Amino acid sequence: NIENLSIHQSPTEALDSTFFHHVPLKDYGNLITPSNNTTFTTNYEPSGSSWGEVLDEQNVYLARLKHISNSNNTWDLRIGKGGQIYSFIGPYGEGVPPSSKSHSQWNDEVWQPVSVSGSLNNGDQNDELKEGATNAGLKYFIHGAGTYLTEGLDTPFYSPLMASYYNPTEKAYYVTNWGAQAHLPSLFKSGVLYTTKYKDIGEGILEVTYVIENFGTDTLDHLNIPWGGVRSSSLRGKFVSRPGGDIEIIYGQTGTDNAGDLEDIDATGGYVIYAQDTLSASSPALGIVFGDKILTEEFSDHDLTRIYYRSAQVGGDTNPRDYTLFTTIAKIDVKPKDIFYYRIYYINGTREEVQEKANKIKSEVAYGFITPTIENTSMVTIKNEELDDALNQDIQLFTSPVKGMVPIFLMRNTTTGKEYISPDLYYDIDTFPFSNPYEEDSPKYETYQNRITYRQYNGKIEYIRLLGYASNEDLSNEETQYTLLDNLIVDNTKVVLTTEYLNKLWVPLY
Amino acid sequence: NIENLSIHQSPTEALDSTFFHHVPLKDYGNLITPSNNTTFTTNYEPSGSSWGEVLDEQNVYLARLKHISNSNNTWDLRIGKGGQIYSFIGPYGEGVPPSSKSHSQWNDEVWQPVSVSGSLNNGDQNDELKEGATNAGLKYFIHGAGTYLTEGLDTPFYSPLMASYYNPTEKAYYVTNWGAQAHLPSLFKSGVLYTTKYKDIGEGILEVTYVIENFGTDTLDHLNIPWGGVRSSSLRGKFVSRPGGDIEIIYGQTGTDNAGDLEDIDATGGYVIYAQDTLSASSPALGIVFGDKILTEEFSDHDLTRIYYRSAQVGGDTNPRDYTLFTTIAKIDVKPKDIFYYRIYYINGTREEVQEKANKIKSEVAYGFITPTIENTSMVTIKNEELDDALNQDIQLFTSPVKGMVPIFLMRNTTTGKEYISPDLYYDIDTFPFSNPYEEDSPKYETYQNRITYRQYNGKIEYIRLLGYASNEDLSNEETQYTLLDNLIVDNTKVVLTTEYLNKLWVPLY
Repeated sequence: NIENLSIHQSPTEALDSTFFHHVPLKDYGNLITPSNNTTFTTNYEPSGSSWGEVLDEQNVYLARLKHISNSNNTWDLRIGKGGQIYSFIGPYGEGVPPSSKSHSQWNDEVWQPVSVSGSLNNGDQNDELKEGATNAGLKYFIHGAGTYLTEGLDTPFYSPLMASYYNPTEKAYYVTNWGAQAHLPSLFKSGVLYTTKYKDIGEGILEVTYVIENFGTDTLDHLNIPWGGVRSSSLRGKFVSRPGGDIEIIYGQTGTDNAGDLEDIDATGGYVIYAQDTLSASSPALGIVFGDKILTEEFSDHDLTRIYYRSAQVGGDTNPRDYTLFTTIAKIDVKPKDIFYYRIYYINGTREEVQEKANKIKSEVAYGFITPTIENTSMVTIKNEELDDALNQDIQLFTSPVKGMVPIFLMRNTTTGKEYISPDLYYDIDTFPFSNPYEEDSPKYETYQNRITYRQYNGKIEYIRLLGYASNEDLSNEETQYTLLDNLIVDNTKVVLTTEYLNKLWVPLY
Repeated sequence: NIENLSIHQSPTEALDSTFFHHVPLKDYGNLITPSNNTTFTTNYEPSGSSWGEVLDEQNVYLARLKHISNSNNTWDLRIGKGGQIYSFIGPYGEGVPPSSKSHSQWNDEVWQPVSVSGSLNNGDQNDELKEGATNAGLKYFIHGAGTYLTEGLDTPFYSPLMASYYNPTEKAYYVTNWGAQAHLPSLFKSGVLYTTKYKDIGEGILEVTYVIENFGTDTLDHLNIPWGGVRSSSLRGKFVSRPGGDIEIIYGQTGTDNAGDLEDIDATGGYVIYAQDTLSASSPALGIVFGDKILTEEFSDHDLTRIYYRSAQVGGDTNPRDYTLFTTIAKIDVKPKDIFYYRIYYINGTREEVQEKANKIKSEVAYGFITPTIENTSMVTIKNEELDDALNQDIQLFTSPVKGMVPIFLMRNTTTGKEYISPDLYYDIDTFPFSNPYEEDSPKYETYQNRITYRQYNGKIEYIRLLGYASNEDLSNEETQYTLLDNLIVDNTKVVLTTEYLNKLWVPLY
């Protein structure tokens, strides 16, 4: 019952079943009629949609999940290498924007979790800076999808897929990706794993559970869960729900002195609908359901202050960006070792169909914190032989993020061919002095003295997979002895514990 | 206001009135304290007690606190250079053992806090080591009082006094000392400040708060709070309290297959009593009150597993050691940046007076963790002129250990006379490679490879005082901007930031 995990089981094989035991599972009883026809594949099956001119779908495609139904409620979902929704075809056609900017390649206007550390983010524009300087790297946005471009980077660093699993009985695809600081070269590490569950629950409804796992040392306090939006030319009409289940046209459009619509979710009916136009209840539509409850009492230990939505067509009707942004935002603390989740729904149908399904399902949204127990967590064995006998035994790792345990990753130096395992995602990663963009007289000047940037995106190191978690404490009991992983290492070039991880990690003793 | 702190204000002056704001001030619901019955002095006033034959009380004396009362409740407390109680005279005469062993000079059988890192401590004797090897330095015990001797060291390194303060309205003497690894030459740094408050609360009761401030990188998980005990020839009768308030003679004596009495504190009534004999309720006595509550649920985040006492006469009635050990032991984690305290009481009177007073006061014992806030913390100015203009401005430091802030120490090279300030207590300290005492095939061999010992006791450097704390983060607001201390240094021989402290310490910018 401790299965072997081969280190070269690629996450793309979608076999990592035990790595998702901690994702909440929703039982609908007889509320929803399940799907009788769902396909899933990782074979390359491109959308045929129109994209920004430099883009090639082979660079982003990961998987395709399709709900095969009637003409109104069929939907066709394509997941990218960052675990993001980069293409989503419904009765209105392609609903994901084209990614018209050459430097933003399916990493911004795509459906994805995003998280911000407000204490560290700096959104200063370039006219706050000294002459000739730029604001590169100052912002702290960890994108689920991946990075913007930078010099020498021709396509994005998509958030590396670290594990994945397709459950054919459940009709659910699970992905875990290491989220990427989007603004390159970043001043900051990412200590966020994004786990997302995509499930065909029937009736044209897609159930998506966004999990944000903070294994780093920063506090995230601004969550886009999700960030995304729609292709404006496919879905030009914008509607918000109201308490009681009616819908109202909304008009928010970004421009001078206008950031669009913004309201707390308890001012809504739990959802928005984008439709081909605003003229007909039969117009093809996409609904996004985020619920209508802000449970400030229950989450007061995490300072949940509000949950709100934004909606805005970006610019005018001919903007080549062809993007209407939408986001659900949670203002809540996700501290180191916290794991937050939020379950939302995407619905495909006519506007009338979507409104009825959204009124029915919005009560089923939930969010909260996940704390897996050891007793409910599987283990896997990593074979010493596959690590070139770098240990004096095989080792066992947990496959759920029990509070405080430390993820262990398989990485490869692409120039030397050396493969190794480490908790340290930044071991041997290129860093460089940061060019302080501020004048000496700026209040912000001292913040950016003696800083470095991290170049983990530059291809020298490839991130292969998550192998499991090592306990941060001695779990010795009457059944099993534990010892420090340090005591087992024969070849510290293959099992790499850098200074901050010395004498901290425990595994069963053979 | 931000007062000046002269770098020539010796801690021995007992004037450091703002360095103790973080010590819990106990407010009593029923106890009434007198205000005309306490003396304090740092004038050399020796005890006249009999000590080990090589000892000179001038080498240990720091200060004297005396409670003026009747013949039963008068007590006379002498604090040593390490902040320890080295002499404690009551109705039974001298209560502290003589320190009969030449290598243990008021550093063991004295009342003191002691802390152990179980992760690092190794108590192996020479029998476990290779032929010619020694176990010197393998143990990890940070004594409040000071070090044992070693070849080349004629009197101890007493834990350097960093700050002290007598408040004549409160009748309380506060010391802060830098605890010493007692087993020399040590493999380990000390990252512990011990702050102890000695407060006369009247009628023979002395209130003592032991504060353990972990500013290092180890985890302490075995705390003697206190370690100490009594002079057996003065206090030969040993009693433990029981739930309900009665007392019982105990018999624990060290010897073959016997380490004395050991019980969880909730098996007691909250105290022990040592008395001149066991024959009469009028016998002169010393009570030590440690409480009877083990709050495992409340402290579950700190892994409080047990609190227990030990008591043992060391050897037979004619042992020249003339020592009955006593200690309260807390098994709890004090992690890096934690500050733990435990308040206990010493009571001087007849046995029956001590029992009555202890039954009443045992409910006032408490322990916990301290997290000082900026709002409750004072600041001081260190004058650039006093540092030979080594900076380009005067600097301000905090006088409480707000979590994460870095203490700054004044130190002196005894060869050159040069004084300097640094957070690095081991700057310029002589180190020597550690001879691995284990055979190559021992499971402990790798642990002791590539190790050094620290000779901070060798007289090269003298530790003068704690000047305050620098913030570990930028505290800039609308009024005062903060800068890196690095930016202010003109003479890096007088203000010393070594590699691990570069670009980390923030102070107000002038």
